[PDB]
Amino acid sequence: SSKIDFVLSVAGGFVGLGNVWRFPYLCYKNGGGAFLIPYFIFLFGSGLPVFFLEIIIGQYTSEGGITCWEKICPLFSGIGYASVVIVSLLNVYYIVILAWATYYLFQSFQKELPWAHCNHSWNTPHCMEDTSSTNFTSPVIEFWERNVLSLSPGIDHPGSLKWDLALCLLLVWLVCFFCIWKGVRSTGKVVYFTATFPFAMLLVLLVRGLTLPGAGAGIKFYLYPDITRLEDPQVWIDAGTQIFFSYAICLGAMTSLGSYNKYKYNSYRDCMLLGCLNSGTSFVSGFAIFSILGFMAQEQGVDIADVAESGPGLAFIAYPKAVTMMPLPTFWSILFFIMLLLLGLDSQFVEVEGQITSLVDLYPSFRKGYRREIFIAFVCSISYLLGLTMVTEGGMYVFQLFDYYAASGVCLLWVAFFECFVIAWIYGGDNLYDGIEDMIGYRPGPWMKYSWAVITPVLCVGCFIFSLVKYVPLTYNKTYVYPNWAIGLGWSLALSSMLCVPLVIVIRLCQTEGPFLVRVKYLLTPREPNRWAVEREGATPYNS
Ligand SMILES: [Cl-]
Repeated sequence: SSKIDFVLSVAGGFVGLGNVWRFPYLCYKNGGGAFLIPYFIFLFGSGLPVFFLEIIIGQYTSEGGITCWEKICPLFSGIGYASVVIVSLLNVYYIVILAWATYYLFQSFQKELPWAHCNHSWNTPHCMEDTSSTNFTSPVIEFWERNVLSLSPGIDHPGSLKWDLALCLLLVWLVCFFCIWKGVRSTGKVVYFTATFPFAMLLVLLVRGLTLPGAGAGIKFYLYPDITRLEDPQVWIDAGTQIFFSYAICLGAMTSLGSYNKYKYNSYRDCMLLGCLNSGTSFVSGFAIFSILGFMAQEQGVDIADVAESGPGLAFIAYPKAVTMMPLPTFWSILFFIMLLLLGLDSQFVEVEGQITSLVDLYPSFRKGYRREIFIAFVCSISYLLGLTMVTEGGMYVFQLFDYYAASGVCLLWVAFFECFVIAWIYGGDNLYDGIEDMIGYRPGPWMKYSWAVITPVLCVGCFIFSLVKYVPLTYNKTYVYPNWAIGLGWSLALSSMLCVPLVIVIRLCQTEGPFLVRVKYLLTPREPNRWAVEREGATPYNS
């Protein structure tokens, strides 16, 4: 009950599901240390500024993800809607990951781990024990492929959903619905098991990562950046996506959190601490993952680049292999699975609660008694239906598609650039300065102004231009080539969320009555000073 423990408990859970799952696979795909530089560049130039901006928006507007924009600038309020849609797409695969962990939980209660040996039913005759095996013939990899997912030849015929994954996803969705319906009262102490538990586990891995034989090669590879991959543009796209995924920005959840936060909240310290802790956690996770990969390369003899899958699910391949080497593998495996499940459940709770809060703030009584609860189910079950498409036999391809196009890609970058352009240019930097000064009692420095006005919008524009101009066909584990129609489907899924901005703009422009300048300025000016509209904003707000 000390001051330090209190100020630590005040700060929410810095650990995230993307830090333990998405960041390792992204770092392994991007080459290791070559990915660290763009990640740090985006965290310093764009991550923390956008995080602070969204926290300030939430704390000042005291509204959801959409109503805040209506209060700030109705013309671009459609942006908020798009964000909500993205959230849904996120869940479409996010909760699915939890089901996987759930299955591993039921596999963690045996004396002998299933991924330890090859002498099993689901393992193919090509399975070779570590005591060598190829990328697709390792015991843990064979287990993860042909016992949890049960991959298909391709996305042309996904087949029927697996009953095990279906039951796991159903149970997890029931837990998620009951946590909101009955309510969770153990939050005040849940940090004691959600905040301290992951980091310590990483320590148990880190001390083990340096202890694993043959891990020096993976560590030396991780500490060697490659300039040829830096010249390539996909690393920058992956870094910009991972920054937004880790900081949870561009999803409107941080806006709802700031709205729920008190008015006299010093957001600068929170933003700085969260950024530093996320950077440190990502560095430690990458170090441990590459140590594990070096150990696996030494044990199997294959090249470090060809050790495991260069795609989603790298955690379920890397962590059990390291736990098997640890003494008493059952205990550490159960601890890691419980920690991962709790982190993912907390992230899903936050995202779903933010989305429901935004949709209930936009449409009234769509939050009156039972009306607030039933709608929740109307979301969850529907998502569960989409979750079915991900729990199919060849559902990993649809999972990769939704991860690359639906909830990531050009969509998040476009939405973030538009938010920054509306706040800095349309709304005004001086207005935001005065708002922050009235809120927290201090005026931010010129660095935040230059980042919100020039650095972040131009950086996002360049990133999205590099993404659109130079595009590579999506592949799965560098072995399966997605069909031509799959690329079009992914682009259509991305454009469905991207086009939400101009459509609402045109709708509001046609909705407002009056001259053209009046029609535009009634949507540009906030709803609060809606007495008479200055048809031409002077050069003073724009240049300054
Ligand atoms: Cl990250």
